[PDB]
Amino acid sequence: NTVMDLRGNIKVMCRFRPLNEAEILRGDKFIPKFKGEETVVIQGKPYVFDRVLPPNTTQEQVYNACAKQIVKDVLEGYNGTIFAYGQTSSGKTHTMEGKLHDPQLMGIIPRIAHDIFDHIYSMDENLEFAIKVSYFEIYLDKIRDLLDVSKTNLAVHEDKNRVPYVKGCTERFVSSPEEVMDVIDEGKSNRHVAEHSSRSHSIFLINIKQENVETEKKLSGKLYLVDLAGSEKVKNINKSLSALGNVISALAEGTTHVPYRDSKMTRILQDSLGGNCRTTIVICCSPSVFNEAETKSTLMFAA
Ligand SMILES: Nc1ncnc2c1ncn2[C@@H]1O[C@H](COP(=O)(O)OP(=O)(O)O)[C@@H](O)[C@H]1O
Ligand SMILES: [Mg+2]
Repeated sequence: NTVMDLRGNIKVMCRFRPLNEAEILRGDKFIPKFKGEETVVIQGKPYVFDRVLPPNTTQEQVYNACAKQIVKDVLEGYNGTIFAYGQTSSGKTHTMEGKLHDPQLMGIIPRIAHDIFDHIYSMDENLEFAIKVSYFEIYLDKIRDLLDVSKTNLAVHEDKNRVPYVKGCTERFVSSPEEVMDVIDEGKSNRHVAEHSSRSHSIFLINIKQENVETEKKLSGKLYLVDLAGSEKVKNINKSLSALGNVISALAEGTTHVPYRDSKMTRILQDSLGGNCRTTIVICCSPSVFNEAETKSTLMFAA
C-alpha cells in the first residue's frame, strides 16, 4: 504494498557522516553542499536521490527514512533488502548495526529488531510467529556461514520451483529483540580476523513466518540486511558490486531480463530483489576532501 508503486522498488539514499576527530585535527576541508531533501553537490552538477542524509541525521532519523517501511510489509508477507554501500570508513557498519545497546546510537538492525517485536505484541490475537535468522559473509566469492565455522564455500542451489537459495545455512530462531542482537554477536565472534570485514559482504537474514491459528492460513516474509564490502580502489575483486549494480540498474529500466546469475550474492538475494519487493540502498559517503576520490565514485554508483 500500500506504500510501494512498482517492481523494484529501488530507492537510493545518501548518508554523509560527520567529520571525525582525525579529520578535524588535520583540518579537512568539507566538500558537500546540500540543496533540499534530495540533492547533493561537489564542484558541479548535482546528484539526485530519493533522500540525502546530512552529517546531522540521527540513527532514529535514518531508520525512519530507510527501514521502517520495509519492516511493516515484511510483516505482511513481502521480501525486502537493505544495502549499505560506500568506501571503507564511510559508516556502513555505523548505519547498519551501530552501538547495539545504546538506545540512541544503535543502527538499523537493532531497530528493526525492536520494531518487529512490537507490531507482533500489540496484537496476538491468533497469530503465532516463527522468526529465524541467518548470518553469513561472502568473502573471496565463497560463502562462509558466520554461525557455523564448519561451513565455508557453501553452495547455491536453485529451489524445487525455479529460484536460488543457500543450502544448509545455519538458522537460529529468535524470540526477543536482544536474541536478535546475540546472533550478530555470535557471528562477530566466529568471524575471521587476520580489515577482514572491510573486504567481505555481510548478509543478515530475518525470516518472519506467521500462521493464523484459526483460519490456518499463513504468511512468510524475508528481510535481508546487507553490509557490503568497501567500494574503494587504492582483498581482491569485487566484480561483485558490479553484478549488484548491473542488477539494480536493470530492474529500474523495465527491460525484461536481469543479470541475477552474475554473482553468488545477486543469485541468493534474487527472491528478495526486484518485482514485488522493496530494496533500499544506503550509500555512505565521507564529507572530507581526503576521500572525495571515492566519494564521487560512490555517488555515481547510483542512477
Ligand atoms: N554518521 C556518523 N555519526 C557518528 N559517527 C560515525 C558516523 N558514521 C561513522 N561513524 C564512526 O566512524 C567510524 C567509521 O564507521 P564504519 O561503520 O566503521 O565505516 P565502514 O563500515 O564503511 O568502515 C566508526 O568509528 C563509526 O562509529
Ligand atoms: Mg565496516
